[PDB]
Amino acid sequence: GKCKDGLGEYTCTSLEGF
Amino acid sequence: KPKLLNKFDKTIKAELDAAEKLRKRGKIEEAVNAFKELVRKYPQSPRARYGKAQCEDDLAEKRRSNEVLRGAIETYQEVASLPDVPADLLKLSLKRRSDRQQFLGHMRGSLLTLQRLVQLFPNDTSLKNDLGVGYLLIGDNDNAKKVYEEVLSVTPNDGFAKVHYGFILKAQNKIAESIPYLKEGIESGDPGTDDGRFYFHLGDAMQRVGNKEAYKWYELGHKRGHFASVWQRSLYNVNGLKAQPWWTPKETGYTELVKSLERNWKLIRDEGLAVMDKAKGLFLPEDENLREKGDWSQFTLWQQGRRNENACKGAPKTCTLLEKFPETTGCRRGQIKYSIMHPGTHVWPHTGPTNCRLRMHLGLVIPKEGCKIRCANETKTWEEGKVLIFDDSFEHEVWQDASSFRLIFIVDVWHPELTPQQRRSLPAI
Ligand SMILES: O=C(O)c1cc(C(=O)O)c(F)cn1
Ligand SMILES: [Mn+2]
Repeated sequence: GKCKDGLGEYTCTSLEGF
Repeated sequence: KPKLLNKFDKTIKAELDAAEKLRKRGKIEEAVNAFKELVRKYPQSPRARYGKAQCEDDLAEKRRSNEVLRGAIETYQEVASLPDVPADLLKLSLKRRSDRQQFLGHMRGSLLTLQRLVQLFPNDTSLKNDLGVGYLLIGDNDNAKKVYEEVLSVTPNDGFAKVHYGFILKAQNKIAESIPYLKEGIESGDPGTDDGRFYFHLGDAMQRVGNKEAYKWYELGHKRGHFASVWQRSLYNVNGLKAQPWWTPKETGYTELVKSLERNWKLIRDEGLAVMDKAKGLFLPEDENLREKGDWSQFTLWQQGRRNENACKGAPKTCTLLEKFPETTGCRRGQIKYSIMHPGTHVWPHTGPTNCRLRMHLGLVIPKEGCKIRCANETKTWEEGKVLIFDDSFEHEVWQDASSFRLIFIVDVWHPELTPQQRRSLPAI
């Protein structure tokens, strides 16, 4: 799931380390 | 207090302490080759293996290397498989493995490590709390919910489990129910409860049910640093960006984009209507629980700076037109989409996730009356062929009390004060 109009997901970004 | 040496490792404590001293003093290259020698001489030593892993972990930080860190992650697992691993060392090694797996984005691998941890220490409350987060990070709110129900069946006042449980409830639209859990858990003060998410959602929960103390909590969130202001409650922010709810084209600097949208508005409309008319599945219902009532669907051409090629087949001229404007097609924290709303619709007051975008609304089909959008303290209406611009990180709210359908075009742009490097580097949202 993605945060499009709101902040529904536990986290809105997909981290990739360094 | 940590008991990291089994009986065998105590027989070589001097060699292990020498190697670790090198690491604590920053001689990583020297420490790497010391623990390598120990792992070679003592293949069955848990402490030598953990030192190797910690040195790889340190070396990954120094070089900023994901590949090096992937090697550390495997060595941390080797520690857990060796003979007679002390419990404290087993927990440390697998916890760090899962943490580093999360750092890399290996959320599924972290979840597996977390399931093994909780299986090895059934009584460690914090490991279950972390297991729940592991589920949340893969979008599995059903398993996450069970974990936190288990936890506070054992430990009813664990503040961490309370806010996470209330967050899950609110996501499932258990608005009234989620309030006590979110509320109590913040007042607890436990580690991990001072999180903007929980301030954000508690206030929103209270707002939806008419509980007029919601803004008391927003101001609190502001005091804790989570919100730029009580009105602008986005959580993924770049500090210092000009903050105002409504913008003019001139203020954004994107005047050629605004002109292209308005000058070509009938073409944009007709392609959007043509997609509606084919009545395939391209217009998707809004699915973020933002509707009190009514019908609201969206047809997306771009998201996270990625062009939806199939969508653009249905609006090919509109997509060709927009390619001239990287300020929107490359806005990896926004979308480009049509939005249709029908009569009897009310969208709850809400905020977007980030302050790094502005939203342009182009009117395409606007009934003469009944359609309103409020942002902050100002309520405006759309006009066909005209662009409105607002910062959706401010609280905003929409009504559709007209007699027929309303269609707009939504074009997100980078906030104008973001530098080229920031626009290339910010994580997509
Ligand atoms: O662009 C936005 O953030 C937005 C747009 C609408 C709409 O009217 O389509 C809405 F109801 C809520 N938010
Ligand atoms: Mn919105």
